[PDB]
Amino acid sequence: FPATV
Amino acid sequence: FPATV
Amino acid sequence: GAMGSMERASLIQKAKLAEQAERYEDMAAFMKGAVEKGEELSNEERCLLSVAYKNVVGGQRAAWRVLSSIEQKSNEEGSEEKGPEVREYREKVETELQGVCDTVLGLLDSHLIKEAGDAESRVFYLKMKGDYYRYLAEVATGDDKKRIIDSARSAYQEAMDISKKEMPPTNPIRLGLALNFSVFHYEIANSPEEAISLAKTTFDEAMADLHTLSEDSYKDSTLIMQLLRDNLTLWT
Amino acid sequence: GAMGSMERASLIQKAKLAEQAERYEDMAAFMKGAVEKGEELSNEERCLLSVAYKNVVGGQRAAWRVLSSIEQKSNEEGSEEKGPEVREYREKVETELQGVCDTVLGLLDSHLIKEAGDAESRVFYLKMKGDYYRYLAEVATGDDKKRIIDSARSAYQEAMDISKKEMPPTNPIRLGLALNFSVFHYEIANSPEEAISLAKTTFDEAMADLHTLSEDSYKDSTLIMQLLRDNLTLWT
Ligand SMILES: *SCCNC(=O)C(C)(C)Oc1ccc(Cl)cc1
Ligand SMILES: *SCCNC(=O)C(C)(C)Oc1ccc(Cl)cc1
Ligand SMILES: [Mg+2]
Ligand SMILES: [Mg+2]
Repeated sequence: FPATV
Repeated sequence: FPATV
Repeated sequence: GAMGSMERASLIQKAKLAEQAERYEDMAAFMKGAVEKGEELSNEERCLLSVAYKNVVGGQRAAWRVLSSIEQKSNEEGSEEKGPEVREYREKVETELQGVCDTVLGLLDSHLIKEAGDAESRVFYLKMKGDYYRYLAEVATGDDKKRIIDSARSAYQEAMDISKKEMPPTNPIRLGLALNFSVFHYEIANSPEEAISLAKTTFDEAMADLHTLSEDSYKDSTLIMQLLRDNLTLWT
Repeated sequence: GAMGSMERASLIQKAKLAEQAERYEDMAAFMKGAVEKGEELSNEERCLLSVAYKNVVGGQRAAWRVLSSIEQKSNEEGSEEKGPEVREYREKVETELQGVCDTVLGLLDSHLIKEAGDAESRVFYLKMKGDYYRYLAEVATGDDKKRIIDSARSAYQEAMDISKKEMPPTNPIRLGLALNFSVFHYEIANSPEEAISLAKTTFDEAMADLHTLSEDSYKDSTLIMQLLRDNLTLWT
């Protein structure tokens, strides 16, 4: 999965 | 901590 | 609420303890109680709220993905009928995830967003609103799926408009909003080109502003810039 | 019980799904429902029950230790009075941990142990009874602390007596019981010499029996033997 904050 | 199962 | 009798300051203190103990459900319940006191949140308190719910919903999303994968394989050709149990349990986790998202969205709508006037609070809350609609969109399949997706888009877009007018390109909240809206484009909206363009333009404009920053601000901004780069590497 | 309407087989199936999804609270609730159907558990089902509750209580114990350490530091000389919040939150986690232990002990007493006649079931359940009294002992401070410690000792001792009569020295349940009873001696009963003697004698007697085993049984037994060795290395 791609990075999120 | 010591190992337990 | 069960936290109605506890002092605001005590709820904040216990949220910090819960974080140290990795008790994120407790942390979220304490922060919900703090929000429900009705006062605005400080920058640190907004971070406590977001960390608590991000961890709770992140665990739910990971579990939902495991169960959804099992469910998909069970519905392939040649697979044995195992009964309704996989679907039921996936639905149970999904309903709990939706409940947490609804709770966060409820705190934002009653009444965090409407009292948030500074960019650093308002952008942060609108980003959260986009995030939690995005999590609802990840599991949505019904008549309202397009409206759920559009609710996420609309919240992210309002946050973006404010962030571009009111924050420098290196502001970590501006960067994190762009990171997540870019993921929304890629994963939710079937818009990989928009996702890539947003991540690249955000990265490049931040790069050009790093020269204005102290060493500590530089560390904060480059941390999020690396996440944009990581996603770009994944997508290209 | 909330699981009263779900089929036994469906509860077992969902416990396995919950394990795959690392949803150990769900796993424990499903296994509690399965136990409450009133039928005996198979070897695999006993493992599902023990894994679920071991993970739930293990997380509670880790959190309790974090909070207890903070509480101890707060009560040192020169520390600032932070109010009752650390104690309150430690007490909250402690009460939830005690509730889970009481639940497991309740399942064992109503009525798993009394219907367990084979060594592989009875030793396993009596070991669990010792384990959950041991977890209660870790947090105990009141009038009943010595009785809690003695309840753990008594359960472990009955399990040991059966295991020595009815199981080979390499049986993994016999080995795991000895491992945990040895930890009880070291951490709970202030008996490090007994802890070391038990771990060493158990290890040596298992070593001498490995020659009787298949490759797969050898792997199972040596895995637990290495844990005995690890504890001996820690303690000597
Ligand atoms: S708000 C929680 C503290 N911040 C963080 O954990 C990191 C990821 C380092 O920074 C950001 C979090 C959220 C945003 Cl919107 C921006 C930076
Ligand atoms: S019962 C859960 C499956 N078993 C295990 O996870 C390991 C640790 C490999 O084996 C044992 C668990 C418990 C006992 Cl009492 C003995 C072995
Ligand atoms: Mg649903
Ligand atoms: Mg107490």
